[PDB]
Amino acid sequence: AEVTQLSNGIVVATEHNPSAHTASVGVVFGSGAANENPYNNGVSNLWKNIFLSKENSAVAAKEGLALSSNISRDFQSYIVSSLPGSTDKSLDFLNQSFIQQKANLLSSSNFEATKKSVLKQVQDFEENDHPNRVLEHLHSTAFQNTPLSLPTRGTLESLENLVVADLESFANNHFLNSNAVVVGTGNIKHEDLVNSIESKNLSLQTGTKPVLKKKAAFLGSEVRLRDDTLPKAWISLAVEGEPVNSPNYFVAKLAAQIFGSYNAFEPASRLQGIKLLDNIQEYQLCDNFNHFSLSYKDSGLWGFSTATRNVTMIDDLIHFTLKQWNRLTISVTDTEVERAKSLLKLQLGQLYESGNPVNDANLLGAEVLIKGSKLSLGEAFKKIDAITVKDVKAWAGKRLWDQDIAIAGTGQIEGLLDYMRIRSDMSMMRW
Amino acid sequence: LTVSARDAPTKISTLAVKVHGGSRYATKDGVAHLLNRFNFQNTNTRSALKLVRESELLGGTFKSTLDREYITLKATFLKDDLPYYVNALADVLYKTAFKPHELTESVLPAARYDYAVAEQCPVKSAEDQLYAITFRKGLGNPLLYDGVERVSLQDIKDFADKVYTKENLEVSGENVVEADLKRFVDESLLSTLPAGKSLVSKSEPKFFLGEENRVRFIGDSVAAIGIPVNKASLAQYEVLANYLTSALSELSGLISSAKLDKFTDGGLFTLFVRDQDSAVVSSNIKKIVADLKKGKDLSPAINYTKLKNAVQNESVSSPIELNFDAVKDFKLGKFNYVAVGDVSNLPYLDEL
Amino acid sequence: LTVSARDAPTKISTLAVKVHGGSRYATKDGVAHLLNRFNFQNTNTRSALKLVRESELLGGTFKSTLDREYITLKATFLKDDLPYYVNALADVLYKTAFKPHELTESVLPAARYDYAVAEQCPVKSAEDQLYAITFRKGLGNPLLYDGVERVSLQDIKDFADKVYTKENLEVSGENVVEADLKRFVDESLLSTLPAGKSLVSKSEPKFFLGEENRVRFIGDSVAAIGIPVNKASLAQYEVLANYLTSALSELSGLISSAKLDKFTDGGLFTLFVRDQDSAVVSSNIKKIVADLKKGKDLSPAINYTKLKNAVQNESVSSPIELNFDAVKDFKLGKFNYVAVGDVSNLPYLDEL
Amino acid sequence: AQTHALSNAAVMDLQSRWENMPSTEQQDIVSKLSERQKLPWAQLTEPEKQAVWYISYGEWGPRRPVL
Amino acid sequence: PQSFTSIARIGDYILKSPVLSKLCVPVANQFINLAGYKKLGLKFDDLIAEENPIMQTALRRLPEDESYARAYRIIRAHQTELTHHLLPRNEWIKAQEDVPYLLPYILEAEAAAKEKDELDNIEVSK
Repeated sequence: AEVTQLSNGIVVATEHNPSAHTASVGVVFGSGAANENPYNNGVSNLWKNIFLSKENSAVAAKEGLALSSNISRDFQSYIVSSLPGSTDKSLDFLNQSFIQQKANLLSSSNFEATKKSVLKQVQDFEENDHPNRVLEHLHSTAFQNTPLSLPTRGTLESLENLVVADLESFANNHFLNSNAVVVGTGNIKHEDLVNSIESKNLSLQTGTKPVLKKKAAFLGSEVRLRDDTLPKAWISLAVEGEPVNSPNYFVAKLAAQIFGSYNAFEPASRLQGIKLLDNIQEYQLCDNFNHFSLSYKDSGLWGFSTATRNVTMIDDLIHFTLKQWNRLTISVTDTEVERAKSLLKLQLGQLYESGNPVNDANLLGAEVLIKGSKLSLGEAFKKIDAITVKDVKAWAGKRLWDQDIAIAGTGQIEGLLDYMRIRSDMSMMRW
Repeated sequence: LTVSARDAPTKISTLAVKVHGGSRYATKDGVAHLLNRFNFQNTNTRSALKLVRESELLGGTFKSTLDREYITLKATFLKDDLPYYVNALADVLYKTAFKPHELTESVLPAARYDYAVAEQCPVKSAEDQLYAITFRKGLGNPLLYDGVERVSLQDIKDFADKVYTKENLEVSGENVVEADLKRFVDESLLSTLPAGKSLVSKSEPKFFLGEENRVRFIGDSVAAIGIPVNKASLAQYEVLANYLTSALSELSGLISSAKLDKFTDGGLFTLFVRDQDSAVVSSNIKKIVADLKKGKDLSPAINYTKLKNAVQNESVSSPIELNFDAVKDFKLGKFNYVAVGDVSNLPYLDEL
Repeated sequence: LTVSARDAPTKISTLAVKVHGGSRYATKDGVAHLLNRFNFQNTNTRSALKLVRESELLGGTFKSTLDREYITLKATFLKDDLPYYVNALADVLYKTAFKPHELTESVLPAARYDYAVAEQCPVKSAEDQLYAITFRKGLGNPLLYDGVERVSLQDIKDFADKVYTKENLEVSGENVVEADLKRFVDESLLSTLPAGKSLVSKSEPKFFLGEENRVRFIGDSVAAIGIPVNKASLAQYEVLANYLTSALSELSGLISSAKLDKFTDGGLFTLFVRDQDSAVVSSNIKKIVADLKKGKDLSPAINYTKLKNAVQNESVSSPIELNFDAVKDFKLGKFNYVAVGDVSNLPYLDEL
Repeated sequence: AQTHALSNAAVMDLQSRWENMPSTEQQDIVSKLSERQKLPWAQLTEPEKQAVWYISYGEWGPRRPVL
Repeated sequence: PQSFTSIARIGDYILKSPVLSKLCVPVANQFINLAGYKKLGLKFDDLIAEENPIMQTALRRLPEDESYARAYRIIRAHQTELTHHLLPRNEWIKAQEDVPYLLPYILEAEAAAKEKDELDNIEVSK
C-alpha cells in the first residue's frame, strides 16, 4: 500500500485512499523535546504556535486550508489539510510560509503575543490537568539527567527567559532535508505528489542535526507532589520497557492488554474478564485505571495509572495490582493470552483505520523516520497471532520479576507507602 | 427497515442501528435516557456478563448513544464476525429482560453519574435552557433524567414498544458487504419486529423568538444566544458558524464556541461566551451583538466551510447535501438570550 | 436620629433600632445577610459570651432580623434595665470587632443554615424570582447569601461604615418612658456615630410587566403571579388580598396564600397556588386568572379588611396610613408569572 | 562582526553545561563569541565574559587533572 | 504548663526596667544561641507542645501562608536530625527572623478560656 521514495535528501512517503474526501500534506521532522536542554525547554512548543498564529491561519483560510501541528518526544509535524482537488495549493502554502520566508512569522508583535499565550497554556496545565502532569513527572524521574526527561511543553522558567534570538537558533540545527519526511495521506497519489515537489524545487537547509552525548538511562526513583486541598489521588508506576525496533515490541503491548483499562461508573467495564477486578470492587479501591506500553527510540515505560477517592486504602490498591503482575512470570493461563490477542488486534485496527488523514500522517512520518519503512497491518496481525504463553513468561521474567520501579504521584497521597515497601512487592517469597 | 453498507479492504467493521427514539419523542422526562442506559442488559436468552465475555474473545465492543433525535446501538468488531453481531443487536431490540433489580442496581446509578457530570458545566446548562425557550415541548424536552418527574419500570417498557418498531429504525454498516448484510438481517430477529409507524413528522416545528432566562451558578459565567433556522437557511448559518470561529473574523478571540445543530426539518444556531470574570463576559457579548447587527460578508468563508463540512460528514452515512455557493451576507435580527453564573453582573436582553 | 416611645403599666419593655440597610441597599449579593449574622458578636470592650451571661441574670434577650428594606436590632427585657440595653445596642453599631476567625467559625456556618432552610421551600423560591423579574437591581436583589458572589471581611466592614450612620436609623420603644429614653440615647455612643446621609430614595422604582420564569424542582409544584403597585393604589390591593383569602370568595379554596408587601414607595402583590399534583396546579391557576380578568366587587370586604389591618398594626409602630373608604372594583391587567416544580406539566404565560 | 549579544539561554552557566553539549553546538558558540570580542570590551555582558574565560582556561579537556 | 500570660507578665517587667534589662537580656541571648534550634532551621514558636486545646485553637486560626511555611520547617528538621548532621550555615535561621508569630494567637485564646472559667464560677451580689 504505502510507497516511499528518496528522490533527494528529502524522503516522500504516501498512503493512497481513493475512497476518501480530503487530502493532507505536510513535513515531519525527526526531532522533539528530547533534543533540547533545561534552559531552552519549550522552544519546539513555541514554534508550533507560530505556525498556528492568527496571521498565518488567515492566509490559509482564504484558500480553504486547515493547519495542524503536533510535538512529541521524538518528532514534530506540520500538516495542511485540503480538498482532494487542491493538493498543489497546500504545497505552495507550506513552502512560502514554513520552508522559506520564516522571518515575517518571527516578527515582533507576533512573537510577543504568541509567547504570552503559550505561557498561559503551560500555567493552566500545571494547575488543572492532574492525570497528565503526573505522567510527565514519571518521565522526569525515570530518566533524570538525560534527554528523555524533558517535558514536551517546556517549563515556566525556560519560556519566561526565551528571547528573540533563541527560536532562530533551533530551526537552523534541526529543520533540514536529512531530518525531514514529506507525507501525503488521504485522497492523494504518490506519483502526483512527487511530480509536484520536483517542479516547485522544494528544499530545506543542507546541514546535519547535532549528535547528543548522553543516552536514555532508567533509574529507579520516585517524586511526590503532595497537595491536601485536592479531592483525589493520582499515581503513576512503571518499569523499564521496550524501545521501537525491539524484538519484544508486541509481547510488551500484549502484556499490557491483559490487565487493560477500567471505569467504575461504566456497567460494561465491570464485567470484563480480568481477575484484578475481583479484588478491587468489593471495597471500591479506585475510580479508573489503565495500563500502557510506551516505546521511544532508546527506551520505554511499562506500567499503569490510577485515580482514586479511597484515600485510606491506597496500599491495598497498589498491593493487589502488583501481585497480579507477578502471575505473568509464573502462572498465566492460555485464555488470558487468547483474549488479549483479540483485543490488541481490535485496538490496533482502530488506531490505524480511524479515517482521519491527519492522524495517519503523524503515524506514517514517525514510523518512516525510524524504521525507514512502515510495517503493514496484516503483517502485524501475523506477529501478534504467533505469541505463546512461553513468550510472555520469558519476557516478564527479565523485565518485571524483582526489578526497580519509578513512581510519581500527587494529591492526597499520605497513604502511599515508602519505596522499599512497594518495591518488595515486585516478587513473592512463596513463588 | 432500510439496510445499506459500503465495502473496503479493511480489517475492522462497524454496525449501527439508528432509532427515532430520542429525547424529543419522550413521553416522560428522562424516559429516553433510562431506555438508553437499559440497552445492553440481560436479555431473555443471554446475560449481560455472558455477552461481554464472549464478545471479548472474538474482538468486539458495544455502545449505546442518546441525542435529541436518535438512539444508536453501535458494534465495532473484526470483519469476519458479522453474523454474530447482527443477532446480538437484534436480541437487544426484541427480548430485553427489564428486571426490577436491574433498574436499582445498574441503570439508575449510571443515570445519576451522567446527570452529575453535566450539571457542573455551565455551557451544557445554557444550551438546554436555549432549547427550552426556543421550542417548548418536543425538541425543547430535557435530555437527561433528574428525577423531577417520576418514571417507573412500566414506563420504560412502554416507551421501548413504541419506538422499537420495524418502520422506525435504519441499519447501516461500514466496511461491510452489503449483499451479505441483507441476508443476515432478513433471517434474524429484526425481521420479526412489529411493524409500527414512523415517529418523524414532515411538518416544521413551532418556535418562539425574543425569549430570555437567567440561572445562578457558582463558577464560570456564560452568555449565549440562539437562533431557530428553517430548511432554506441551513447553508447560510453553516458558513456563519465556521466564519466566526476561524481566523477570518476579528470576533474569534471573544467567542468560546459556535455551532449549528441540523435536523431533518430545521436547526438551531448557538453561540457561547465563557470566562471566569463577569466583566469580561459582559463586555464581549455586547461587542459581538453590535457587530453582527451591522452585517457581515460571508463570501470569503465558503471554501473553508466546504472543507470543514466534508471532514465531519466523512463518518455520517446520511448527510444532507448543502450548496454553500449562494451565500452572500448576514444580518442579525431577533434571537433568544440566556445568562448563567453571576447574573447580578451580566447584561439583560434589552441592553444588547 | 429619631426617638419615640409609648408608655404602659406593664412588666416587660421592648427597644428596637431600625436601620435602612436591608437587601435593597446591598453593594454585593448577600452582604446584608452577612452583616446581620455579625450584629451580636464580640465588640472592642465586651465579649459575646459575657453579654449573653450578663443579660440572662438581668432578664433580657437580643435578636437581629433582615428583610429587603430594614436591619432591625431588638431587645426584650424587664422594665427597669433600660439603660443597660441602650448601651448594649449602641456598642453593636459602634465598635463591633469584625475578627477574621469569627466569620469562619460563627457567621458563615450560620448563613449556610439559613440558605439551606429557605431553599427547601418552593414558595420562597417563587417569591424570589417574582421580585427579581419585576424589579431588576433594586428590590430584586437576593435576600440571602449563597456564595455566587464572593464577599470578603473588608466588604462587610465597608458596608457597616455606610449604613450605620446617625441620619439613617430610628429608635423606638414599647412600654418605655419617652423622656428617659431620650436622655439615655444621648450621653451614649449613638450620639458619637458619623452623621452620614439617608439612603432612602423617594422616587418610584422602575418595574417591568409581562415577564416569566421557570425553575425545575423536586417536591411540590407552585404557580405564582405578581403585580407592582404604586403609592396611590395600595389600599385597593390591600382589600383584594384579604378578600381572596376569606370566606367571601369562592376562589379562596383554590388559593394557598396571597399578600401585599408594603414599602414607603410602593408595593408588590403576590398570589400562590401550591399542590403536590401538577394537574391541580395547572387547573386552579387557570380558573383564578380567568375569573380575575372579568372583575370582582370588593365593597363587601371593606369592613373585614379594616379589622385585619388593625391586628397587624398593633405590633408595628410606623404603618402605612390607608383609607379603604373608596375601594369599589378591580379588573386584572398585566402581571408577571413564575412556575416552580414539574414545569413540563405547568402552563405558560401565553396560555393563561 | 556579529553585534547582537548571545542570549541568556545560550551561555547562562557555561561551566556546568559545557561537558554535555553536542560538538557542533560547541563550535557555533565559539564562532559567535569570536566576533563579539572585536568590540570594545566594556560592552560585553557577564555571562559572555565568563564563557570566554572558561573555554580558554577551564578545568576540562587538556586541563583535566591526574586524579 | 505555665501559661503564656504568666510568662509575658514576668518578662515585660524585666524589659521595662532599665537596670534589669541590661543584666538579664544579654544572658538570654547567649542562652538562645547555645540552645541551637536555629541550626536545625527552626524558630522557637515551632517548639511549643501542641497537644492541648489552647494550642489546637491557635493553630487553626493561623493564616494559610504561615501554616504552609511552618509545615516545611518541621519536616526539614526531622530529616536533618535523621542524618545526625546540621544544616549548612547559610540556611540557619537568623535572629531577626526568629519572631513570635504564633504568640498573639495563643494569648487571645488564653484570655477567652480564662473569662469562661470566671463566668462559670460567678456569684451575684445583692
